Amino acid sequence: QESDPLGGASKTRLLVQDGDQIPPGAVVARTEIQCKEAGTVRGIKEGQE
Amino acid sequence: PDLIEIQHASFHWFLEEGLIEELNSFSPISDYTGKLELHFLGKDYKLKQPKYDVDESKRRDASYSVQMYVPTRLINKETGEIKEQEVFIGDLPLMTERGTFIINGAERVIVNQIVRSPGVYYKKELDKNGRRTYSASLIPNRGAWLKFETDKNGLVYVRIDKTRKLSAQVLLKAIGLSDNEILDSLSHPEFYQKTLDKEGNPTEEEALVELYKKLRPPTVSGGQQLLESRFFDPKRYDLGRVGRYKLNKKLRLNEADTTRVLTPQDILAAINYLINLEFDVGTTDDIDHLGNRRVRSVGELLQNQIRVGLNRLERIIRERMTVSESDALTPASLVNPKPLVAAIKEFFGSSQLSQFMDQTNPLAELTHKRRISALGPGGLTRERAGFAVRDIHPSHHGRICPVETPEGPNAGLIGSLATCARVNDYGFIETPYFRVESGRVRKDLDPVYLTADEEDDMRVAPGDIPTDEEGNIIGESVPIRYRQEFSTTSPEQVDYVAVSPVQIISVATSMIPFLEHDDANRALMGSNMQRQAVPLLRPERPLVGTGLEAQAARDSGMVIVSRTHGIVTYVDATEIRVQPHSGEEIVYPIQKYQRSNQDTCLNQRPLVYAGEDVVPGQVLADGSATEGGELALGQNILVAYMPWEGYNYEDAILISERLVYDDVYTSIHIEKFEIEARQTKLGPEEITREIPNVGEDALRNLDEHGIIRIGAWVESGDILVGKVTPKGEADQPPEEKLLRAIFGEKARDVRDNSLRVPNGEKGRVVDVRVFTREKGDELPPGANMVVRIYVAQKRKIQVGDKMAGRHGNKGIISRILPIEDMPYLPDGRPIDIALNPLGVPSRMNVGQVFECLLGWAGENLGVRFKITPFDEMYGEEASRDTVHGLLEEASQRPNKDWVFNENHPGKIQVFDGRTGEPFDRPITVGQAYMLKLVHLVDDKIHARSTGPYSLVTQQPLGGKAQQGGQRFGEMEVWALEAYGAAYILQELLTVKSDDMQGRNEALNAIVKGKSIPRPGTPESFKVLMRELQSLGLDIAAHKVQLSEDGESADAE
Amino acid sequence: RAIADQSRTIRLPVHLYETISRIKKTTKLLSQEMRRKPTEEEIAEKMEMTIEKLRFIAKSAQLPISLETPIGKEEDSRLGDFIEAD
Amino acid sequence: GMRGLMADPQGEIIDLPIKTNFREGLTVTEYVISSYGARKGLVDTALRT
Amino acid sequence: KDVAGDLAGEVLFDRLVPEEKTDRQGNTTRIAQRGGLVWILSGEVYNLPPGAEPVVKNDEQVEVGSIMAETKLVTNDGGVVRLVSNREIEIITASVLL
RNA sequence: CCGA
Ligand SMILES: Nc1ccn([C@@H]2O[C@H](COP(=O)(O)OP(=O)(O)OP(=O)(O)O)[C@@H](O)[C@H]2O)c(=O)n1
Repeated sequence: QESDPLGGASKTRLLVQDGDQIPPGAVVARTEIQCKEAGTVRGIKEGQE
Repeated sequence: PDLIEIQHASFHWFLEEGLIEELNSFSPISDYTGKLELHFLGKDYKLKQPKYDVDESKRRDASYSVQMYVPTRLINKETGEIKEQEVFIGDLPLMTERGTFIINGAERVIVNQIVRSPGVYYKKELDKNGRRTYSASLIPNRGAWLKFETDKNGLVYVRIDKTRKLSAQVLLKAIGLSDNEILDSLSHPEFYQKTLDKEGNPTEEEALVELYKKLRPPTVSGGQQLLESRFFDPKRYDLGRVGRYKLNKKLRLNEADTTRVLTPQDILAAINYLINLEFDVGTTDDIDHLGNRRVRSVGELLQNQIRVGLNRLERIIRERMTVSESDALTPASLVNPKPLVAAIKEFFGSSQLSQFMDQTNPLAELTHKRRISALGPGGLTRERAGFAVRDIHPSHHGRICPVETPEGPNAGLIGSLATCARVNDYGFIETPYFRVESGRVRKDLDPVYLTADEEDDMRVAPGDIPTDEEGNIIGESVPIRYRQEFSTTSPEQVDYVAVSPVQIISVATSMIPFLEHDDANRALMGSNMQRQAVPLLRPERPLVGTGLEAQAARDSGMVIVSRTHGIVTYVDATEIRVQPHSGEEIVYPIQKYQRSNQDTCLNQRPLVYAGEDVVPGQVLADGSATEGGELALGQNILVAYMPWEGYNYEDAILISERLVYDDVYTSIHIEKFEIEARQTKLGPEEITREIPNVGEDALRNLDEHGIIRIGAWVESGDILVGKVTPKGEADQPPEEKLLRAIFGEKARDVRDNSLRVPNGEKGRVVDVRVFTREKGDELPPGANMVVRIYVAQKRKIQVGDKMAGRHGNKGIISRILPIEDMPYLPDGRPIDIALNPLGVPSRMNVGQVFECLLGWAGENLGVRFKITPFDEMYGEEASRDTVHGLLEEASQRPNKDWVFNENHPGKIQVFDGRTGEPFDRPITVGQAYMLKLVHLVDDKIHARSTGPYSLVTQQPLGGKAQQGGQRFGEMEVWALEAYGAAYILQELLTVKSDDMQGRNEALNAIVKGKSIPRPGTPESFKVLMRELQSLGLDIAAHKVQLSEDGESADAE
Repeated sequence: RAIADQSRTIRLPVHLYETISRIKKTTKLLSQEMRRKPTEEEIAEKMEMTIEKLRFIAKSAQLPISLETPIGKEEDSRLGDFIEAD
Repeated sequence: GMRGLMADPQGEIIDLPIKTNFREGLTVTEYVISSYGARKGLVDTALRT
Repeated sequence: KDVAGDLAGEVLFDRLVPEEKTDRQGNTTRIAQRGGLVWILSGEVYNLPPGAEPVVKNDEQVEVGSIMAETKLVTNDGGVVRLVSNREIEIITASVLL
C-alpha cells in the first residue's frame, strides 16, 4: 500500500483464479512497474543477471 | 493549553492505566507444589483519604500520601475455598494541584528525563580509511541489547551485550528457523552466503550447544531455556509500545502492537537491512536526532520502580508459599508490603530525578517543572558527556530552547521545553504548525503538531516572515529549513509555517522584551536572573511586557482562579465566599505569610470586592510575585545612564534613598528553626525555663514551659527554646576544684543546650508550633518532643545586595544617596538609579535602552505597553520607529514638551543635585524594570576566630553553618611562595590549622601580648606517616648529628 | 549463625535478633487485630516488656552509616566533613 | 555593521551569514545561528578551564 | 568532504583516469591520477527490486503507461488454488475434518 | 542544583 516514488507503481493482479487448473513448474502471477513519463531507454549494463 | 500539562498528563496516566499494567503483569503467582494460586484484582484498587493535607503535612515534616488497597482472592486447588480480602499494598504520595509532590515536609518535582528511544539503529564506523562497515543495535525498553557487525571481509557477526562476536547464522539456527526461510526472506542472498561458508552451517541442535559455549558441560536444553529466558520471555524482556512502534516503522512491518517480545522475523528483517546497507540502500540513523529521543516523565519511572518492588514482593510470597506445608492461609498473611514501600520511598527520596524544588518565585516554580534533563539512571554520565551531546541539533528547533541552559559543568545537559512544545503519547516532542496552501497561510483550523516529521518531508518557515493580512506570503523568497539545512524557496513551495515568533524559546526567555536586539548569552543571563528574583512587598506590573505574563501567572498556581459564574458575597484577608449560579457557597481559602523552600514569602491578597459578577477564569486573588493577575517580579524605577563619582565603576550601582523609605524592594523572609528533646543514655533531655548561667531578663519572652511566644522580637543570641541535658562525667581540674572550694559554687548536674538565634537573623516570631507524642503526634524515634519556630523579617534594600534587569545586566548596590544629592530632571524630579553606560556596548545588550525609552514613554502616557519579540517582521527599524514615535506623542502633551528633543532623540538635559549645574552632554533617561535577587549580603558575610575542628585531620571545618574557616588552597600557597613570605605561609599551615599545641600557644601568646613560639609538626603529616606505615612501607624520619644516624619519633 | 555473628560492625547477640523478629510478628498481628491507631502501649503489653526496653531494642536495631557517603547528588560533599572532633 | 559568521562548539564553521546588527535586530533564523555560537562560548568556558 | 550533486543520470568521464589500489585488508579504491571532470547525462532512474527483471531492451522507445518490468513468481508442486476469505496466497491445502 |  505504501510505495516508493522513484521506483514506481505496481499492479496487484493474479493471472490464476480460485479453482484454476495450473500445471506445476509454471508462473503464478506477475506485476508491472509503472512508467510516469515516456522516452527512449538508455542504461542496461553488461554481465548483469 | 496548560504549561505543566506533561506532569499532569503523566500522573493521570499512571493513576488511570499505568499501575493496572503492573498489577496485571503481577498476577497470577503459584507455588512449586502447584496447589495454591494468588491473583491480584488490580482494576478495583482503592485509595484512602490522606491523613493530613498540604500545609499540615508541610509543618509536620511528613508526606502527602494515600494508602493503596488492592483486593486479592485466594483460590484453592484442593477444595472450593474462595477467600477475598482487601490487602494494603503500600503508600503512594499524591501529586498536588500545582503538579508537585510533598516528601518529608518539602515540595519536590520529578523532572523529565530524555533518553534514547527503543528500536533498531544503524551506524557507519570505519578504519584508518579502510572499508565502509555498518553496525546495528536493537535497543529494547528493558532487557538485553542485540547488536550486529560487519567487518572488512563482510562477516555478519551478532553479539549479546558483553559477549564476544559469534555468527548470525548460528543465532538464527539457535532460534529454530529453517534455512529455507532465512535465505528466502533475504533480498540479497549472495552477500549472506559468503558468511555461510567461513562460519559454517550448524543444525538446530548443533547451534544450541555453541551459544552456551560462548555465553557461559555444554547442553542444548539449557541453552534453549537460556535463549527463551533472554529474548522470548515476558517479565525479562520488554520491547515496549514505543519499541514495537519504531521497529515496525523502520523495518516496514505490520506486526501487531500487542506483541512486546522479539520475534525471529524481526531479526531477519534487521539482518536484511544491515546487508542492504552494504549495497547503498537504506538510511543510517542519528543518535542526537529528536525523532530517536523520547521523554520519560513521572508515570514511567513510578511504573519501573513499582515493577522492581513487585518482583521482590512476589519472590517473598513464593518463598512463603513454598516453605509453608500447611495450607488454608489468609491473603493478608502472604503479602508483605515493605519492599514496595521501600522502593517508592527510595524513588521519591534518593533519585537524581527527584529534585528539591526551586520555589523562589512563580517563574522559577513554572520553569523547574518543564526541565528536560539528560542525566539520571538510564540516561547519561557527566564524565561520559562529550561535546556532541552538548551541541545544538537542528531537530531542537521549536522543541527545546537553545538559550536556557545551566552555566556550570552541566551546560547543554539539562534543557528546557519550549513554549508551544508538547509531548505525544509515545514520548516524542511535537510543535504546532499552520498549513500553507498556494502561498497563503491557512489559519482556519487547529494546527498540525508535527513530531519531527518535517525534516525529510516538509519545507517549514519561521513565524516572522512578512505576510499581508488575509492574504499570501509577500516576497519571492521565503526562508525555510529542509533536510536539516537552512535554505530559501518560493512561497508556493512552502508546506508549513510556525504559529508564533516565540516558538523557539522558553517561558522565561519569552518574558524578555526586545530580545532580538540583545546577545544570546545576555538573554540566558536575563532568564537566569528572572528565575532568582525575590517577591517584593508591593509588586508592580512592568510598563513594557511581552504578553505571556498572564498565562505564566495562571499556570504557576499562585493565583486563585474562579471556576463558576457567580456573585461574590464576602471578602476578607483570609476568605473569599461566592454563591454560584448559571452546596451553594464556594469558600476559597487565602494563604497568609507562608514559607517557601528558599525562605521567601507565599502570600495572597484578594482582588474582588463584595457584590459583583464573576466570570469563570477571573482572577480572584493574586500571589506574592503577582499583581493584577499578571507576573510582577520587580518595580519600574527612573534610570539615568551616566557615571557618578566612581560609585558605579565596574558594574556597581548607585541608587537613592527613595527606594529605602518608600518601601520599594522590601521583601519578607521567613526562617524556620527546629529543636528535638532527644533521649540520652544518661537521662532524658527536658525543655525547661530553668537554665544555668543565664540571667534575669533573658527569660522575658519565654513562656512557662521555656518556649518563646508569638509576636516577640528576637535578635542574635536570644533564647528560642531552653533545653538542658544531664551531663554526668564530673572530672574537674584543680583550678575549678579550688574555685569551688572558695566561693561556694555548687556545680549542677545539667548543662546548657538551648536553641539560640544565629549571628544576625533578627526578626519577629510568628509560629511556635510544638509537637509532643502524647498529644496525638508521632515523632522520629528517640525524641520526646519537637518544637518548630518560624521567624519572619522585613529586609530593606542595602549596600551589597544584588540587582538586575531582564537583559543580563546584574550589579551590586554600592552607595545609597539622598534625593537632594541625586541628579534631577528639568521638571525637578530626581533620578532613582544611575547605571554605568559602559556596561551596555561591551556586553552587547542594546534592548535595555529600547525597554527604558518605551517604559518612559508609557510613564508619560499612562498606557502600559505590550510588545512581542521579533517585531522587525512588520518593517525595517520597527522598534526604533515605535519608540521614537511614542516618545513624540508623549511629548505632544500640553505640559510635557521637555520629554523628547528632536536634535538628540533618546537624551534630555540632566542637572546636578549638588551644584545645580547641568551636565555638559544630554543623558539617556528612562523607566527600567529592575529586580532584587536572592543573593543578599547578610547570607554572604561570614567570619571565624576559632570554632570546631575535623575528626582525623584536626583542621578547621568548612561551611557557614558550622563556623568554618576559609580554605587556603594550593594556588594560594603558590602565590605566597612567589612572594617571599615564608613566615606567613608557615603560620598559615601550622598555628592556624592542625597543630594543637601551636594553636594553644599562639592564642595564649596573643592574649598575654608576648611572642608567638615556634610551631611543631602538623597533625595531618603524622596521619600520613601512620597511613603509609599501615600500607606496609617502612618510612621513617632520621636525624644526623656528629657522625650518627638515629630514627626520630614524630609522635613525641 | 554466621549472619547473627558477623555482617554488622557493632554486632548484636542472637537473642536480640530473635526478639526483633518476635516484635515484628507481634506488631503485625496486633495491627491485623486493631486496624487503626497503632499503640506502643499494647505492643509492650503483648510482648510483656517495658516500653523503654522496647525503645532500647528499636534503637539498637538501627544500621550504621559510613563517613564516606555523599550528601547531595554529586561528589562534592561527604558525611565526615560535618562531624566535629570531640 | 554586521555580525558575519559564527562558530560551532567544536570549532567548525557555519554556512550562513548574519546580515544584520543588534540595532536593526536579528530574525528568528539569525537568532538560532547566533545561539550556536553562544553554546560554543558557554561549553568551552565550562570545559577547557 | 563528499561532493553531493542533486541530479540523477548516467555518469560520463571527461579527462579522468582511474587508479586501483591494494591495501592491508583488501580495499578496492579508485584514485584520480590527475583531476578532471565528471559529467552526468540527466534522466529519471527507476530502482527495481533484485527479484525482478526488465522487459524493454537497451534501446527501445516506451509508450504511455506501457510495461517496463515483470518478474517470475514461480513456486512448484501446486495444481489447484482454493481461497476462502483472504488474499493469502496458499497451497492446495487438502485438510480433513472427521 | 546555584553563584564568582
Ligand atoms: N567556571 C568559572 C566561572 C567563572 N570563574 C571566575 O569568575 C569570573 C566571572 O566573571 P563574571 O562577572 O561572572 O563575568 P564577566 O567576565 O565579568 O562578564 P560579564 O560582565 O558579561 O558578566 C571569571 O573572571 C573567572 O575568574 C571561574 O573561575 N570559573
